[PDB]
Amino acid sequence: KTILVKLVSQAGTGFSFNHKRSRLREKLSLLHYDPIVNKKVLFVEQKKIRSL
Amino acid sequence: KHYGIKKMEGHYVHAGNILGTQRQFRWHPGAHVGLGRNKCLYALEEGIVRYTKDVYVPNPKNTEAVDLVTSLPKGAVLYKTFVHVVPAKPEGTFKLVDML
Amino acid sequence: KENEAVAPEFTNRNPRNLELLGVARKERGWATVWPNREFWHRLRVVKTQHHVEAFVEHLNGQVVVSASTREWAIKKHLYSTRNVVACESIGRVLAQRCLEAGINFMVYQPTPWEASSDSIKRLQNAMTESGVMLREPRRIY
Amino acid sequence: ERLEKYRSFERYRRRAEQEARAPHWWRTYREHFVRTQKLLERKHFLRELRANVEEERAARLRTASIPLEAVRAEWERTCGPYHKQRLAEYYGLYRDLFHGATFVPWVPLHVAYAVGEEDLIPVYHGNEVTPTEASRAPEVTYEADLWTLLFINLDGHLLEPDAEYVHWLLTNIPSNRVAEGQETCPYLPPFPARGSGFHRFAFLLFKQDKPINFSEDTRPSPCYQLAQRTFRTFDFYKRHQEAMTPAGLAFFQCRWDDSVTHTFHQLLDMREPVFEFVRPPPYHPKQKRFPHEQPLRYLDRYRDSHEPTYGIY
RNA sequence: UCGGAGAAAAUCCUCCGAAUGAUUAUAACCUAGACUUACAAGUCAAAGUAAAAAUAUCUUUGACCCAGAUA
RNA sequence: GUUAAUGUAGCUUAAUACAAAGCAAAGCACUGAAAAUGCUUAGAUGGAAUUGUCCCAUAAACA
Ligand SMILES: [Mg+2]
Ligand SMILES: [Mg+2]
Repeated sequence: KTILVKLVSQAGTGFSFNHKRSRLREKLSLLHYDPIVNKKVLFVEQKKIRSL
Repeated sequence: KHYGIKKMEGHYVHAGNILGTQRQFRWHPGAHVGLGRNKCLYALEEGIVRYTKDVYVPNPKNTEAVDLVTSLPKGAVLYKTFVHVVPAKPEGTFKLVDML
Repeated sequence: KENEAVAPEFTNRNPRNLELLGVARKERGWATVWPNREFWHRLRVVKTQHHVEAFVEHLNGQVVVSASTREWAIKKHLYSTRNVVACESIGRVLAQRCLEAGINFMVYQPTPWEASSDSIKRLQNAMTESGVMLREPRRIY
Repeated sequence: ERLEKYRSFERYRRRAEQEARAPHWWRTYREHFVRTQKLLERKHFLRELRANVEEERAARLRTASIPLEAVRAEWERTCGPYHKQRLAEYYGLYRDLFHGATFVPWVPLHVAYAVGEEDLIPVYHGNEVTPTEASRAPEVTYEADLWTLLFINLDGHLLEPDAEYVHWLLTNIPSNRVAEGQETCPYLPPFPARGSGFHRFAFLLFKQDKPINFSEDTRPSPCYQLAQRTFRTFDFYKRHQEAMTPAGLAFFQCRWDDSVTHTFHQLLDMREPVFEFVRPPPYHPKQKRFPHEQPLRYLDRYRDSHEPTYGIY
């Protein structure tokens, strides 16, 4: 099974995007483009949306 | 669906027009013709479409083609069908703007 | 004023006017074949059993600048036809001919194993120090 | 199975490249887009060089070098004319000047533009020289023992495409001395217009059997009329093709420069023209009353002015 | 209902599969010109700009209304 | 003596030009072997015409 989760930007902005990960693995963290800051920054998982 | 040749040889083609659709590589990109991720073929310039046969040489890195190519007999080499568009206009000209 | 009569449209016929300006087309296809043909001028280095050669050819296929050990003057001053120094020398001979010819920008397409070859690296060193650029500038649309 | 199989990529590549050049019945990409004393002497030197241990040592120590100047002189004498011809045809000089006729260069002509007093810029085939560097006449030297030396602006004409301008023409040159030539045309600096690309300037040398009166060709001195600098090489050499055969070549490319403004103003005495490179307008299909499934931008592609209008109000 | 193979563009004709999963160095915005199509939905993409030092490959679901979640 | 001759380097009916060319073959390194790959090796027009026959060196059989 897999779960849809919400990755939140740690730049101080509220920008977020949804990604997929299997429920077995650990919480995700990633680098992604933040439009409001116009730079690549870290996105850290904060909440779970749904199970798919 | 309706996979086939959208533009036949000898037709005026504008930039962006799609020339062919294919599940597998029945035709290959040639001169001024690009590849779509779905493997469709579109024209990169305004001109006339042409179909021509030509020799095929693969990238060195890919294994499967190199293995086959070397294994071919000495006598001859394999061929393929290629698509090309022949540009029909000059990209620009010089004109008199001011006399100073 | 008779001298001030000028036609509305100028017509330069230099076969290299647009190419130098950077506003000339380079073929952009050949995505299933090697090598890419998106070059104004390309350098081909050929190694034979007994001789080593190098050519500069335009897209149409005409050779413009050529240096080869087959040339008499080169060999008489050359100890060996197939040497690392010979590769450096033939490159240096080619470099001077290019500069006078005016071909300041060029592209090279070394295959992986050939690229690893020490001699080719030496040849590239000869070209770059002479100031011939091995990558062309991007077209202006 | 009888035929052997290529053991390496390079063997296939070279064979394929040769295969492409050969003509084929099927359609192909190319169709649409297109003495003994010397030898005995030569062998002796090679054996001597091979015998020399020092040359072998230097080669394997990768310290050897070659004299460039000596090779250049040797190349000019041996097979330089063949290479020299290629450049002229590639740049279109033969087709534009002689209507396709070809003459092999033979005399290693030499020219250089004096810069200040210490240095002088050479003029090889295809070199780049600024108009400022060419303000004054150059030094010309060649091994001879009459001659005519000629200058052209192949693509610099401002009214007629075919015609070209002279800078200066010397006639009845005896042997090597050049001060004895008749100055039919006084010297002028290059004047390529702004934004008009690269112009090619050619140096021509013709062997003269017997001296010929060029009275018709002579231009007044000083002459600042462009109507008088215009000419054609093709017909000009036709009237003299009995006693004139070309034997030299040298050309260079020059762009616009600040001095060009001075030339157009001070002595040409006319306002300088400016040219710009214009691309053709973008193509758009015919406009429709109902553009089904097209974005709002569709209306913008066909409008001319960006500012609102109010009609009768 | 959707996709793949034969008949070969018909069938209640002969068969297999799908309502995902794995790895991802994380795949932006903007915009000529086209395919496909009754409508609705679905594909591909030059140039320009921006992050970096360009595309993630394997290869298949569900309108509107109406209720959610947080910032 | 007549044939038959064999006559650019293992091969080529490469070449006679602006080079005596291309290919085969060889050494070392690279570890299964081979191949590939990198760095290295050695060379010939008997000699002509005329080419797409002598010619003598040579030459078995004819003799
Ligand atoms: Mg629709
Ligand atoms: Mg783009």
